[PDB]
Amino acid sequence: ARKCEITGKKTMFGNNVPRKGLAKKKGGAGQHIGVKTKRTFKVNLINKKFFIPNLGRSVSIKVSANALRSISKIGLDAFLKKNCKKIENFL
Amino acid sequence: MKTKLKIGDSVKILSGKDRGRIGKIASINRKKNKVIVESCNMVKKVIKARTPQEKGRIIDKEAAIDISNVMIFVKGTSSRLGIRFENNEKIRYLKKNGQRI
Amino acid sequence: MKNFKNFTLEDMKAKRLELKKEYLDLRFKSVVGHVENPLKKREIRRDIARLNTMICEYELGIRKV
Amino acid sequence: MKAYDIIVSPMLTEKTNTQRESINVYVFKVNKRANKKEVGAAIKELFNVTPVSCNLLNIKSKAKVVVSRKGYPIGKGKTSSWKKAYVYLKKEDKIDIF
RNA sequence: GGAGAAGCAAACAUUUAUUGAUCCCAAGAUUACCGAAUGGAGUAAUCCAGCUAGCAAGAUGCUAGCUAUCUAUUAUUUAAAUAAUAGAGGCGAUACCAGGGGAAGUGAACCAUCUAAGUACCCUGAGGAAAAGAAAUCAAAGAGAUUCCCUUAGUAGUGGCGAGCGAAAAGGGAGUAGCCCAAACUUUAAAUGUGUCAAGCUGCAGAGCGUUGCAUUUAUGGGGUUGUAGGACGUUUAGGCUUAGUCUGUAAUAAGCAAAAAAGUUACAAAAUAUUUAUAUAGAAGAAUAAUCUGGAAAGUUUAACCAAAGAAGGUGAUAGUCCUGUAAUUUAAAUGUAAAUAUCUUUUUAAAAUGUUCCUGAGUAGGACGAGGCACGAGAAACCUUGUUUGAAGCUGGGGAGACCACUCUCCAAGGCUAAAUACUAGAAAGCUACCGAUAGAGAAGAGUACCGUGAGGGAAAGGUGAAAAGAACCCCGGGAGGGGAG
RNA sequence: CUCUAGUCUGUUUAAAAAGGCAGGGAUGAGCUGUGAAUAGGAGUGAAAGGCUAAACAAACUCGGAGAUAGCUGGUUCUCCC
RNA sequence: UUUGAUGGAGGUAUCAGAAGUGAGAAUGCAGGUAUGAGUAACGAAAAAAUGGGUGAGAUUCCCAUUCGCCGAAAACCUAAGGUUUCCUGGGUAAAGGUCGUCUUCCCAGGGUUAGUCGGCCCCUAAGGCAAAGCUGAAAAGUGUAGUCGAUGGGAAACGGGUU
RNA sequence: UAGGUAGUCAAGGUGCCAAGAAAUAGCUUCUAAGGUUAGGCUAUAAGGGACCGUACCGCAAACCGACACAGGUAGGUGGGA
Repeated sequence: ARKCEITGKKTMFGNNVPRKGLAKKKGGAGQHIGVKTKRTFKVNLINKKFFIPNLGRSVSIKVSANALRSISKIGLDAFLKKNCKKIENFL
Repeated sequence: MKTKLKIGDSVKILSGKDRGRIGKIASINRKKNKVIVESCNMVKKVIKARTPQEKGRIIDKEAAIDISNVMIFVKGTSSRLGIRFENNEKIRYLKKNGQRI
Repeated sequence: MKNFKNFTLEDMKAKRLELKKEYLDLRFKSVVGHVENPLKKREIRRDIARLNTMICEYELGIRKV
Repeated sequence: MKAYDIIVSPMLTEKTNTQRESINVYVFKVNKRANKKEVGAAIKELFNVTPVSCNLLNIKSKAKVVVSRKGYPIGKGKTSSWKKAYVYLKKEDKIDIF
């Protein structure tokens, strides 16, 4: 699914809320909610390739930009360990 | 169901047509809880016994009386029955006096 | 209910064979038309079932010789 | 399945009687799980004669209508289906038990 | 358990049973084929096989035993591939629980915000309960986990300030229980990186220049778990010893052995016992009425008793405490299930308080910005909590919360994981109760999801009563029977 | 073999769309058998708001549901003020 | 509330309490029975007649001799479907638009025999399912290797007799 | 004897454009890993036929229309004038 294969992020369902009028913190008399509809917020998965010198080959994973940022911060092996997944589950 | 009367005993009929007439128990239908006393509750019945046409006839036979309507009667006495344990034997005795049946 | 409660394993096997003879012949005579004791069929069938359990208990070792 | 669970019982009917008298054919009720080969083997073991051939039929169950204690249809009951065997012997062969 | 039995019902024959049947309870055996159906397939109850063994084996023969998928763990270069085990698949409960998705008929006398409502329904997961749970909590009181009742209170607030929606704390009860990790250092290594001089070890010394030097991950034993306490340092200590605190023997501590306690309900795990007249699944015993009258029949009338830890309720030819089955109070267990208690066994402590130094104490986390959701609270000055898109810290000389925000002050310690009871539920099994129904009522159904209707999903009826006992009308007469007239 | 102009019968019909006279096509945009495919705000449609199990300007079954009605109907013994 | 007849086993006075507490109508619901009425109809304008037989009973059943109708059928043989309706013996509660000894109705028994027919099986079309791969809150959606799927393609028989 | 139709020869012949199933089966043939009585082939005598359906109606009082219904129901036979 649109699911980060590392963390488990998935799309989040919510509303779509139009508003008419001017907020009181802008001098307006207020705002009014219109007709709410249903909508979905989608994770932006990236089909990234990580080259692993440890076995000299590239592994492709579905990760979100957030997980990519965290991998750049901490290191792929440690991040996989923290989320209790192993590189051999991919490939 | 469970009962304390044995086939072959001699019983006195408490109620019905045959007051106090004393007869032997011939059979016990414990599905219906009824008992057949010899020469008691004596009814006339017709039988063809089969469809071919030699003859049919009227015979006399006893009808099943309910269990509750008889009571054990031994040596000139009728009474309820209790049971006792002696000599590793579930034996029966008369509640009125307490003797070997 | 006949009494085999002392028989040995192979004696029971022989009993089973000749009882199966008896049952087959009894069925044949019943179809041919007159058999005085129809319930003999039920009796023989129950005997055979007894033998089957008792043999089975021999192999299973529940009942030891 | 031993050769005794195969053969159930013969059939004594007008048709089978004339057939047996004329062309030496024997008809049996057999078990529904038998087939040609073990019916032949069973015939051999039982009557010590080998049949030339065997034919088998599946007789369907006859339906009856069930009526209440008063009497009026409340459902469809049915007999048990069964299997019939025609057994063909050599012209000198015979089966005696009949 | 004791004399009948061959189901729910007898008929009419024919056997079984005192050599202890039928029946009841427990264990076991058999257990066709289909169905998660799983050797492949398929129109579910039926075809097609492979491999091994047995049938004279063999020509589309028969009987047995294996060969489906997924997850986790190892035998591997966990991937490919098998192999090894362990656990899952489906159903039930037209109930309860958690998570995900989520309406509308309606109300607002229209209607769009709002309401109905996180209801109906769908989907994924479990359990005997689930969920939640041992404060980065409440809230201005000094309380001390979670959950469920009573109140606060229809109050505080909230709302096209319209309809409506609607707290929690305090205080009163039910029930009670608190713990385990990560890290700090350190122990046995493996693997991966990296290295040739002081890289190691309590400090005197000789040895010693690599006890792999050190790191990273995995596995393993110790160590420890919190209003900043805990490690290394500081001595008293340190049971006493044996090993070593890189090597040997000395001042100086650890790895093992005496001395004790807790535990399968969290707090390590796995059982086996006996033991408990504990209990559940069969049973045993169980009290004390005669006469009279009417009547087809007595239990009823009448006159007298007798039992009662038993006058609950049914049946018996009319209304029975003493006729039967039972009821009160007692009690049966070889076998099996479940409970406790006892030891067996298992694990743990092989010590505690004592002062400051450096180290550790959960990171893409707290928080910020934007778009949404949950808070009773609809953006409103909008706190708090969850989150998608982004940005991003402090490291106790710290950080969170206290309904915008700031200061001071007060409380608490997040980004790790567990936990019984009070609670909710009864399709059901056992024992009962009823100002509940008595056949158009009560479950749709006293005979039923049947008859019947629809291609299908599905919809769905009607029909109880002879008598106390068949004692079911022998026989005769009219009539083809049916039906009736006599006799019984 | 396939369809139904015109007309009549039928019209509490033999038939929940037929029957009797007849008529159009009939080597093709033909007719038909046996399977399969497309499903409800969707399908299909030589296009009629036609058809989708005899009902279609949004099928049927179950559930929300005892939906909502300012509308219509019904609401059971007696006497006294 | 008193008495007769029927009935053959349960009811009731006073006080107090509680309601599924009083029906003539909702084109109400269910059952029974009137009315129209012994009236319309008895399902196509192919057609019947006599004699004999059976039998309690015959316009209707059986047989015989005539007549009439269909005859690119209203004949014969296989499908699709039905499921004992098939044959023999027996029966007339009901069902048959009348009658009935009759029947496709009821009861009992009997009846379906395959190496060559049609399947199964070996093949594929339309199409379904589908490890992997890919995509989706979930259920699932696409989809290759594979496997199913006749209305098709594949070894083999004809004539006569018999119940 | 003579005539002679519907089949069949015929998936033929001759024209035409709208350019007219698939198969891993059957038949024939080629070989790899392999085999050289291990077989395959030609005969010849000996025996092995799987499992299921088989009645009856099938232009109709037995199927589809609630019916003993003037309707519908594929295909092969279709005498004589």
